[PDB]
Order: sequence, then C-alpha cells, then structure tokens
Amino acid sequence: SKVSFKITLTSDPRLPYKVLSVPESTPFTAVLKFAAEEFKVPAATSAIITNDGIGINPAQTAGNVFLKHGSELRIIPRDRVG
Amino acid sequence: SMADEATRRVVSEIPVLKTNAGPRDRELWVQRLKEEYQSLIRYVENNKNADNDWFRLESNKEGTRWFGKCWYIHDLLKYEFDIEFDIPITYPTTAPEIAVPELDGKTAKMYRGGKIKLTDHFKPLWARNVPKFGLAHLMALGLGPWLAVEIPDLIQKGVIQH
Repeated sequence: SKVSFKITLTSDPRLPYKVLSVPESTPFTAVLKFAAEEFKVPAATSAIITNDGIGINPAQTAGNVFLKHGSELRIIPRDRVG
Repeated sequence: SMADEATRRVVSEIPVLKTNAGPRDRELWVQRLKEEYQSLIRYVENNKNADNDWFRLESNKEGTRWFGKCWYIHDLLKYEFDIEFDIPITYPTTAPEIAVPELDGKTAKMYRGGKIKLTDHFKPLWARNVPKFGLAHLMALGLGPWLAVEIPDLIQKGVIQH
C-alpha cells in the first residue's frame, strides 16, 4: 500500500536526494508539499518533474505517478511571478 | 544526466571561501577579499578552459562596490551586458543583489534598478553554505542561470538587439 520516490533537489549543486514513502492513494500535490517541506523550500515556488525532465500532471495519486512515470523525480524551482 | 554532472563539476572546481567576515571587519575583510579574488580568478581560468569565458568583475579598493561585464553567445552572436552590485554590511551571510542596469524595465524577472530576480531556491542554498560561498558562486549559481533563461527570451522577442 506504500510507494517510494527518489527525489533529487536540482537547485543544489550537490544534487542531494531523499526517498519519500507515501500511501499509494496520496494525492501527488501532497508529495510535492512533503518534498518541499523536507528540502526546506517553498511549495508554491517548487515543482516536481520526472528524472528525465517530463512534466507531471498533479491531479493524480502517488501510485498513478509511480507507475506512469517511475520512482525517480526531480524537485526544481518553479516559474512564478513576483 | 549530463546537466547534473556539468553543474556539479563546475561548482566543485570553484574554490570555496573560508573567512566569515564582511566590510566592517578590518584585516579579516582584507583576507576575505583575497579569498574572493582567488576564487574569482580560478573560476575565470576554468571558464577560459571550458570555452565559456563569460564574465569579468572588479571592485573599488575597499571591495564594497563591484562592476564588470558578462557575455552571452546565442546563434553565433555575442551579447555584452554591464553588471554591478554593492556588498551588504551583513555579507557573507547576506548575498549581494546583482544588477544589470541596461536591462532595467526590459524583463519582469527583475526588481528595481536592474536587480535580477533569482528563484526562491537561491536564498536557502546560499544561507546553508555560509561562509563557503562567495562572489564566484553568486556568478555561477545566480547570474549565469538567470542569463541562460532570460537572454534568449529577450532576443527572441526583439527587446534586445545585438
């Protein structure tokens, strides 16, 4: 019932990662909030994309993303105004 | 990824700085400035060796006011911009704000006076590295990536002509 993601913070030149484990039914937006909290970056100016640079639709579960895209993710700075 | 390895190697080859001292700090500031010049000079040497010699920086005597030039190559053409910044008194905890005055009013990714707007990840990154990051890192991790995003856009829109 859980899935694990390897999430790399791309804004840090050491390229550190964390593995976050969440229930499969967790909304993927919560994964983004969890990852942002863990890296101490704002959720609203961060985004998650696949290891290979692909955009992820947030309106799906973690389990959905885990199978469709894969366990390896990047957390990146987002395009945001101000 | 090739991007990852490139960044890691680039930033790894920039000498880290040592002294936690800002302009208020007399002989310790002098030492910090030596470190800054050493780190900048090594970064420029690396840039020259990587065929991307993209900036020069100088300062006043006191090391509190910095000015220089940067270059961006796009579609075989070279674009040159003047840069400047002031060292805040709480440096190196507080990072300077780099300005590109000739671009003031030309992009929304910028505050007043040509001060570039970096992503929100820059400040935490800087803060957790104090005092090992200095002006060479500010260039490599701040201005450089800003140019790589903004300059092609301004060219494509015809806001800058070369």
